[PDB]
Amino acid sequence: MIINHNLAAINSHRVLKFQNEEVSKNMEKLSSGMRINRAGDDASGLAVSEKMRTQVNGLRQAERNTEDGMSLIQTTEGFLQESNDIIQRIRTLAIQSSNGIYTEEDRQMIQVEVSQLIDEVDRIASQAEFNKMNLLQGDFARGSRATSMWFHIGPNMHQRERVFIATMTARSLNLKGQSGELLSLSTADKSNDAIGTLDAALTRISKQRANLGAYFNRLEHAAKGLMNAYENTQASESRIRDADMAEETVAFTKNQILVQSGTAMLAQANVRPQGVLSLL
Repeated sequence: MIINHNLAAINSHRVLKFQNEEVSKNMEKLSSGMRINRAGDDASGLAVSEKMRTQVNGLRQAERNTEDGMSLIQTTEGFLQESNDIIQRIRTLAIQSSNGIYTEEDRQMIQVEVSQLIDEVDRIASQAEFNKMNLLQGDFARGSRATSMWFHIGPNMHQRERVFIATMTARSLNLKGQSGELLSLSTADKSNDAIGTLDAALTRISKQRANLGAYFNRLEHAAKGLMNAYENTQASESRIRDADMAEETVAFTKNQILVQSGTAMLAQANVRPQGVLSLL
């Protein structure tokens, strides 16, 4: 028997060392909870998982963007409500002032209230704000040269939609003249004409409210779609990258038992060449 080199020991040690490496890989997977932990486990799986992680984060942020856009739309519509109420009041005043039982003084007392209400309309237009951005002055109107409003409702580069808000500044509603003169109710003839102007102003306000409602409804549908997409994408990504802990435990137990058996065999092989010493 050759005692200068123990070949059974060499074989047992090689097998044991590579079994220990398999044990280490299993432990890494079980500790992290992820099937792919270093480059080499699954290269394309890792690439697709990182792309899906990008998509998941983007979908979540885009849903948050959609909610913020809905908040802006709701604020704008709420501000338009007061203008509508004021214009309805002014129309009732115009109906009343057209009657012939009033004198010029009574019509001027009506014009006092009309002037105050027109001023309040203008104040709403110049002061309505969302995150320090003016809304009703025409900054985001269709032909506006000032700025544009876009809501980025997707997780990718060009997935955005434009929102238009028209001018509601008591000049677009024809309640103020070119030179700044107010709509007047001081005569019965002028009160009669003011009824049609107020009707037109109400029509414009209603159209603006309809546009903002359409935007809000679209944004609601988009938010639901984004939530569903995020759930499905996360399911796909986890199906790719997450470790099944039960299967991993099965593998880990098998490899540990193999390690123990190999250690016992290496211990047995180390003591084997001692039997030659009986011949000496």
